[PDB]
Amino acid sequence: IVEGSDAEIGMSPWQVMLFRKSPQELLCGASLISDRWVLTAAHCLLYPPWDKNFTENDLLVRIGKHSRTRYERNIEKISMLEKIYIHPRYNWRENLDRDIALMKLKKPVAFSDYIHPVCLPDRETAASLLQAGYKGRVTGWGNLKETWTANVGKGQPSVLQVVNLPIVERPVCKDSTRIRITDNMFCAGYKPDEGKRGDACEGDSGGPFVMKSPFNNRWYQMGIVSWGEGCDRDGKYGFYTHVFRLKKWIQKVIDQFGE
Amino acid sequence: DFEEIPEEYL
Amino acid sequence: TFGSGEADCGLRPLFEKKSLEDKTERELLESYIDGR
Ligand SMILES: *C(=O)[C@H](CCCCC(=N)N)[C@H]1c2ccc(-c3cccc(C(=O)N(CC)CC)c3)cc2C[C@@H]1O
Repeated sequence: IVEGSDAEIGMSPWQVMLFRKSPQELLCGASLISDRWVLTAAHCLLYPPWDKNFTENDLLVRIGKHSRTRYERNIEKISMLEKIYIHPRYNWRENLDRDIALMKLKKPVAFSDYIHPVCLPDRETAASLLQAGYKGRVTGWGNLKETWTANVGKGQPSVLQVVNLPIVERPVCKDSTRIRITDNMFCAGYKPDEGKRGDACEGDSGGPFVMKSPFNNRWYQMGIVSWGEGCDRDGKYGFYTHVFRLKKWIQKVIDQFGE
Repeated sequence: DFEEIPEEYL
Repeated sequence: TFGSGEADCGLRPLFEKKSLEDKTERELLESYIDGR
């Protein structure tokens, strides 16, 4: 996260770390949506241009975390994956359309003060909240300074970072880029004049964009961190997978297995 | 960079 | 049902459940037309 701050403890108890077994690496963010299901971006697992294609045994999931690199001994939980599900029309050839994936855990996680699922939106929640100008919040352990062009200064955080960013309108999203934007994406971020800054960055992809409902005080995940051009470049924006539009796919797969 | 995790997880 | 099981989703143990706010969530809520 660029221009964010450190998270409070337990502030985002659905944040998950995607962790490669060998070498031990942070791969991506993710999120916990029930005791057994994790949501992330498909590009975290499957990306042919860069010869990326992870399977279940390549990875661990780590839940309950705050520190990026410590093993948080009686706080975090580490889980093995049972099954990865990628959207069957994810578009890695062109624009990362349908950048979504579900991971099934081997055994259910127990919840605690630090481990707690987020909600997925319903139609009326999506409708009321997903408006230009409304802010949501992005969290993660990825770089502090741009690496699309490697940046110095500080590099990597020690703790989970957080930033709040406004939804931007669709025409400005589309006029900021040469990529074909779909209805399965939204963008977010401050406009160059607005004075405030901030963005996701490498290592943040796959994590949550969440919003808090003013009607029932719950947190909903509206976006997944997907792609962007650089990090915190003026006149550019972050693009997020639109979680509600892909919700039928999500419930299709979690209903078909299955207890 | 990462601290070592328990061998039961690998 | 009731969500994916839970039902309790989106309510954080250390915050909503004990009626504490985090240090920036008001920024979110007052962008929502402010609304109150
Ligand atoms: C995840 O950590 C990376 C950052 C995601 C969000 C970063 C941000 N909001 N600044 C993630 C990432 C970011 C950008 C790209 C990227 C840039 C430009 C074009 C494309 C591309 O290949 N397209 C599809 C063919 C068009 C959208 C991608 C890529 C990635 C991968 C990296 O893990």
